[PDB]
Amino acid sequence: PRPHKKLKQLHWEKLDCTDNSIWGTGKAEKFADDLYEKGVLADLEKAFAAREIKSLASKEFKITFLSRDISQQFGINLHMYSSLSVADLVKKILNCDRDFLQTPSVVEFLSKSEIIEVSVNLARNYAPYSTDWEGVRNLEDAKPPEKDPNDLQRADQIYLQLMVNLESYWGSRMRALTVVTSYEREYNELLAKLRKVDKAVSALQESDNLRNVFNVILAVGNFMNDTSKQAQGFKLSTLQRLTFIKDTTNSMTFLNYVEKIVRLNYPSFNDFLSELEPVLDVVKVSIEQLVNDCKDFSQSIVNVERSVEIGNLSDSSKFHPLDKVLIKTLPVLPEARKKGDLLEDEVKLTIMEFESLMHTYGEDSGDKFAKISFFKKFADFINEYKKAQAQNLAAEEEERLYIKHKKIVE
Amino acid sequence: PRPHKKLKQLHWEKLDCTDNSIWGTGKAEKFADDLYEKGVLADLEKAFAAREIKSLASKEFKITFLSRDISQQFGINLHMYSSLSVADLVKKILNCDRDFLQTPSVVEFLSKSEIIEVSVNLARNYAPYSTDWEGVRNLEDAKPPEKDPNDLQRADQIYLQLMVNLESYWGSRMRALTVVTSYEREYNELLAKLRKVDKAVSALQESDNLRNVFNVILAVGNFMNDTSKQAQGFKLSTLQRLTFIKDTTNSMTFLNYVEKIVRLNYPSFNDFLSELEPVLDVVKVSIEQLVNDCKDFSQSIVNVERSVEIGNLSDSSKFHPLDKVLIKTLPVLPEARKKGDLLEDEVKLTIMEFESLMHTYGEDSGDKFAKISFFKKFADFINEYKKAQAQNLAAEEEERLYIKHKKIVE
Repeated sequence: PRPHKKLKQLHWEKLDCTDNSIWGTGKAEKFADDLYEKGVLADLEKAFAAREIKSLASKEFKITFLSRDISQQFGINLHMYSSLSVADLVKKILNCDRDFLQTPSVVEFLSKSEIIEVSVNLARNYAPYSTDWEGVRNLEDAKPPEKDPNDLQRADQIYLQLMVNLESYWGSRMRALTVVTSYEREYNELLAKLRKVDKAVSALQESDNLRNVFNVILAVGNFMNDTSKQAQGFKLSTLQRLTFIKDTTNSMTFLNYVEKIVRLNYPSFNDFLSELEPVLDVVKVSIEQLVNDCKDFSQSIVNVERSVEIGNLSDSSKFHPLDKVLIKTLPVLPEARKKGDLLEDEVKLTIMEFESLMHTYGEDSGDKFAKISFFKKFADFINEYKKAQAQNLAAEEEERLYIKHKKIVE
Repeated sequence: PRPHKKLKQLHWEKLDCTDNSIWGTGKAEKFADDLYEKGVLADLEKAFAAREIKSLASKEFKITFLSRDISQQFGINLHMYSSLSVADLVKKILNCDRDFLQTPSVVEFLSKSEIIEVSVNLARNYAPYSTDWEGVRNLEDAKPPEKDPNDLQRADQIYLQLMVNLESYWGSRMRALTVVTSYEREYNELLAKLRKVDKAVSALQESDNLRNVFNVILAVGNFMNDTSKQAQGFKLSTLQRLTFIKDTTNSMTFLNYVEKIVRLNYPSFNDFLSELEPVLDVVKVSIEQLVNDCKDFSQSIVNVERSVEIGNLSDSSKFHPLDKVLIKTLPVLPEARKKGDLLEDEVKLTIMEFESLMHTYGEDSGDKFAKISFFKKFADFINEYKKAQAQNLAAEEEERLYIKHKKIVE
């Protein structure tokens, strides 16, 4: 069954070929005809029909449906292109021009959720100005204007031409492009932020000075404890609590002693304060986070790949005739995935080392708590010492300028 | 080497028996003696010694080191026990008394991070009033008061007696207890919130009415489209866009037609609005979240188990003589893990069904986007109809009270 004249064409996404669904039955016909015979259908032959002449006649208006909020961001985030025309601008993006890709401010923007997310409402309004492109290989071929976007502001015109007509894959277009111009950095940033953990590990690992100080502390300890607490060693918890027991004058704490009881007798040890340098350089790094930042770095690539292979980028016809996303991603992905793995190891490696070091000091390793605070406990203690020592360097040159002065007076 | 008198005992966590660490060497001795011969050690024999008489003499003061903020929460969150004495209160918790466990307000509180987390500082201050318990089986045996907590406020006294002396395992004591009195609920809440997804699934699954309406829509569609868009079916995206094409009077949209073109000819279909009831009852449920809420429900148990087996609850001596955490958990855990699995399946099952239904309607299933919005798209459309129909029920009784009235006037 067919009408007789030009009717309003319906813009929809069909299932290319009848799949394993609710389709196939054929009731699509047992109905089509059934509605034509009963005439009802015929009604629709009317009530729905094409339009004609109306030309331009620049209303003198200009509209916008966007939050005044949004409308603002497009003029801001996209100012360096104020000089270009909407038409000549979408061209700048669709083609993925050098200056565009090298500008994060933009990519980040063209990708913000709140900018792509399109309300049922918002869509409805534009519909009359939209376009399909799905099944369109050239710009001159897409004819259906439906109305005219020039009757919209630069803002809306953009928003439409992009997050609207290409809603079919925008998010996923950008979600890739973001990576296509990033992994490199993301990698480096990540990797370096990773080197800085091994270093901090190595130090603790190979630096007997510390180990020594520890025994000295152990030694003293055993002594200072009654006939029973004959300890073979202590857990790290203890380092913080060395500044807990003060003398009798409440002037210097047990730690102060140690530091001196060390610099006075085996001053060859205090080289450790300069050896655990990195352990302080990276006590800031959330181990956990760093792990995940990577888990996600890799994951992020897996995704763009999937979308390229069987997702929203898997089908080319759907793209805007002038879109060049694939031609800018297909080549990169391997370079990326490559880094993806490279990094993946650096982790699984670094981590084990860390986990090992933990065991060495008796600290747990399966427990989350510990994993975080570990590095800290050392860094802390190191600062606890440093400070505690600068205090021992005063008392020396104090009962020095009083006993080198209680004599030149008697 | 040993001193000669009573020295200040050092509170530390030793490594029970020399392990695979930096301990064993024996330098703990090559130092101990070495410092005694050089006399230096001897010095420490002094500068550090016991105390004597000072008795009570209730200063008339009373101190607090806690943020005024914190101090507030203890009086609040713990008001129902205002009537009890600090001593008789810690007893109420350590023993895990019925009325205590059945009171979330409390458990939640005694477990807040910001309440357990103890600053280097905060610890130092209390140290003089603390206690060890590690290696203590009776309350009368723990003698070392070190000072006197009665010189502290109810607040601090609590905080000390608990998050302080039992810092060695508190968090992990509570982290369990929280579960010991929860999984039950957590389960039920979770499960029910899960039943509500299957129901919403089943409906979409077995309800031909919808399927029909869909074809009707397909039928009309094919017709309304030129000699080429011979579609076998459409993707869900389309449901929202049916309210996109309006007639010529811009009064009723393509959807309005459909609804009527349906209630007029096969009004046996509109039973679907009452059939996809649950699809609306649960369009609120974040599928993703719900999945994880469970992933975490199970995980939460794995944890308490680990901690019971080889963690901070693995060793009993470390607990306060009157603590009864294990005696209240060991028995429950299986009941829990049991639920853990039970639930675990309900999920892996429910999910597959959902994933299946998605495929049926041609919607993706690996993609995250879809998983979320799916249910919605249907629920939406259902509301799009409902509304759109109530509008068709006006135009009927409108061109009815005008043509049943344009006659009784001529």
